Amino acid sequence: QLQESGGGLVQPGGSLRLSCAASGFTFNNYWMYWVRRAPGKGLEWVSMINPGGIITKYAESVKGRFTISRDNAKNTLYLQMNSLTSEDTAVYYCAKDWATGLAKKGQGTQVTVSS
Amino acid sequence: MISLIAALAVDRVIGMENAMPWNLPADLAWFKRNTLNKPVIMGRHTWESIGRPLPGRKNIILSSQPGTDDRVTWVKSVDEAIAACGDVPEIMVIGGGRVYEQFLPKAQKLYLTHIDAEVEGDTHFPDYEPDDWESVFSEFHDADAQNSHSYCFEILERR
Repeated sequence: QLQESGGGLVQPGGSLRLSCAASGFTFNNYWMYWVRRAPGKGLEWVSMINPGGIITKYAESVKGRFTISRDNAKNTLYLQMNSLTSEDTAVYYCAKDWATGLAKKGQGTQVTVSS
Repeated sequence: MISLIAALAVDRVIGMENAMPWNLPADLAWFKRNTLNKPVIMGRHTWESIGRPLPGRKNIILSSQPGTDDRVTWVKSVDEAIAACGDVPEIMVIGGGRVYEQFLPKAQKLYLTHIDAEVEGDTHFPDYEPDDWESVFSEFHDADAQNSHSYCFEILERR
């Protein structure tokens, strides 16, 4: 079980933090990912973090602007998004086992960046 | 001898490490161990993705539109790239798709990392007809806390 929240309408230059509550697996044992689907487009990974939360990697389009983090005690994943631009408009999803046949993601949360 | 080194995802997709949703320090270590003290030849997209010379190696960039950067050697042709390496035992070709294509017919050895990740990439690694190559080394690793996906190293030598 993965359920994203925190999406909304934000003015360009604004900040937003998304959340994903995880259950039904051993959260602290898994790499976790944020991916997004922009209007008309395929899914595009954005961020990933290792089990202990000390290794992260970001897509070039969000480096310097987004921070992924996790709370293993709460089984929650976070995406801090700053300096949002129209091109960040998308449904964001948290995913386990991304890029494998075991890949699973939530129903997603809509982020609209609009002036 | 000329060798190619590449990371191939499911279906032999290749692309730029910074565009891939994997984190594989074990593969970075394998790449460093096999390329250190050797010249490395790459195309312009690979150079632009790395953004700086790979340290501990002679960097040679093969492109039709040469560069501003005095830390590396810019060449216009396969033969120029080879000459630029000078008197060395082993030349490492580290990609681009188009670059792997140009050097594979000249290559005697392939160092591959096979990654258990289905990803979008630039292209695929060129056909390496099974019967022209023999696998001389092979090692499988699971994903762990440091490496996001499982991977297998392999070295093949030309028959």
